[PDB]
Parts: sequence; C-alpha cells; structure tokens
Amino acid sequence: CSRFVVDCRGRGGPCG
Amino acid sequence: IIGGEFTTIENQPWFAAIYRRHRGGSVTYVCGGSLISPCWVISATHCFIDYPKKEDYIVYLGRSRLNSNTQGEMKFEVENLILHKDYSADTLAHHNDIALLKIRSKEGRCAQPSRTIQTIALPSMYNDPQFGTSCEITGFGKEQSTDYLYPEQLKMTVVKLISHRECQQPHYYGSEVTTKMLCAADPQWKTDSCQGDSGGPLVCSLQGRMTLTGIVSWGRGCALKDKPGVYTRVSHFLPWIRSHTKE
Ligand SMILES: *Cc1cc(C*)cc(C*)c1
Repeated sequence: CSRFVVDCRGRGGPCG
Repeated sequence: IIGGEFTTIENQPWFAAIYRRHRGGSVTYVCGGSLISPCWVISATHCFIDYPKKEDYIVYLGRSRLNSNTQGEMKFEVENLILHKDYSADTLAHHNDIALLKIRSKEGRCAQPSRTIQTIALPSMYNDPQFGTSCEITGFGKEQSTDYLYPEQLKMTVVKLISHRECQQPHYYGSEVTTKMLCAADPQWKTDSCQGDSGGPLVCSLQGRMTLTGIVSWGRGCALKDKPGVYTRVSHFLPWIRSHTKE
C-alpha cells in the first residue's frame, strides 16, 4: 500500500 | 458507488471532493464531504486521522470529475481541520466518524451558491426520516469492490433507511451499530457506497427539505447481502457541530 491510497480506512479498504 | 448512475454536480451541489497534496506536488483523492454552510464542509474523521494536518488538503466544490477540472468548480484551502477527539474503530465499526473542514479560497472567500454549488440543510435535533425512506448517496468511490481504479465522473444512487432493530439483527451487524449511526441499503443488495465514498452525504427529504441525514462511514464489503452501509447519524451530532462551528 502507499500514502497515495484513496480512503484507506473506508469500507472494503485495507483498514476499513 | 456500486450500481446507480453517473450524474453531475448540479444534481448533488453540496458535494465536496477532498484531495491531498503529496511531497512532489502529486495530488490524490481522499474522501467526499458536504457543504453545510458557506465556510464549512462536513466529512468523516477516518478520512484524515492518518495525516491530520490541514495544510495537506484541498477542497473542490462544483466539481463533477475526479482528475479533470470542470466548468463551475471552485478550489479551497482548509483553514481549520477538526477531527472528533473520541474517534474510534473496532474491526469494522467507526464511532464518532465526523470531521469539519473550514474552507477558504486564496482570495480569502467562503463558497458562493451557483448552479453547481449549494449548501445542504442539517436536520433538527434528533429529527430523522422513518425507516423505509428512500435517500441518495454520491461519490467518486469504487464501482466494484474488486476494482483498482476510481470512476472519473461523479455517481449517485438510491438506498433505503433500515430500522435499528433490523440492522441490529445478528445476521446484519448486531450491536456494532448504535443510536449514533443509521443503516441504509438497497432492498435487493445491488447498489451501495464503497471505498472512496467515505465522508460523502446520505441525503433525505424531511420537512420537505433535502437534508444531510448521514455521512458515509463504514460497512462490511460493498453491496453484500445483509451488510448495509453505516452512516454517521447527523441529527445526533448537532452539539458537536455547534460547539465547533461558532463564528
Ligand atoms: C496500507 C494502509 C494505509 C492506511 C491509510 C492505513 C492502514 C492501516 C494501512
């Protein structure tokens, strides 16, 4: 993953 | 947004597209938000918790595309970034998932209403639509949970509010959802919010007014059976919103 990720804690995201 | 339809900003003119500046000058999308007054956008804390510095962020209003400029857009700096000091998450649930961004243009102005930019009304204290009500969500989130790219044109869809009892059924979310949250989903489980749609609006008619009933917050996957979207329940946050937006 990266700091360019969209909505990283959103639903379906790595940290959601 | 899974399913639903491509739309334009004119149809969701309170929609705010929030981006982050990187070291290098590359700019990437963060999350949606909603314009609740000329100088104020409301969003979700989880969108900003990792990088809580106001100077990182850009807010666009009146914008219909993700990585292209559209006619009628206006660009803002973030003057104050207000995260909820009680924000917490478990494996899936996000509590107090609510953020305020005070916006200001380089020319030092707040927003001005236009065919592409309008504020959305907050509900009155504890005033929510009855379950079964059809509401709208909108955003630049994934069209399929398995996608790696984001749509370049704004989408919206319709989802229906679900009672607490029903959403607090074990085969839904159980006691993960509280009175400080609202569940909403498609009866046939084919349309929903997804990664990238966080912070955006759940918009319902109420008082015969288009009202910010919820903020996109969390859910398990996207458009999964018995797994609705969970939204921050705005009508229960008025004091927080009041004590943080005083002029
Ligand atoms: C890879 C990644 C990215 C963010 C923003 C957060 C977490 C936990 C992981």
